[PDB]
Amino acid sequence: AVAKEKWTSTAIITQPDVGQIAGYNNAMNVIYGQAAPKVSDLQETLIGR
Amino acid sequence: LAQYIQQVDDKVNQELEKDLKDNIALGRKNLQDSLRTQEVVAQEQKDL
Repeated sequence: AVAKEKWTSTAIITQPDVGQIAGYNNAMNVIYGQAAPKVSDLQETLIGR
Repeated sequence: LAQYIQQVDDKVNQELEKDLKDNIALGRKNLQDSLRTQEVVAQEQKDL
């Protein structure tokens, strides 16, 4: 009757879709040209950040 | 079980037709722009 209780929530997140960051990926293909990172490498950075 | 397989399959299939429509309608915007900046270059050559 004095002990406070503890409820646990849970969400599961994942690296964004290839079409969600297609505006941001086109920004990195214009300013960098041929040395731009791949879109499968721009997803491990945005979930690394 | 055959309902819960089709339940996840109708969640993935609707999270990809929604994803492709946000990639095509944005992919034809970075091409309608890239035909406008490639046409002003083609008039800097014409003005020369």
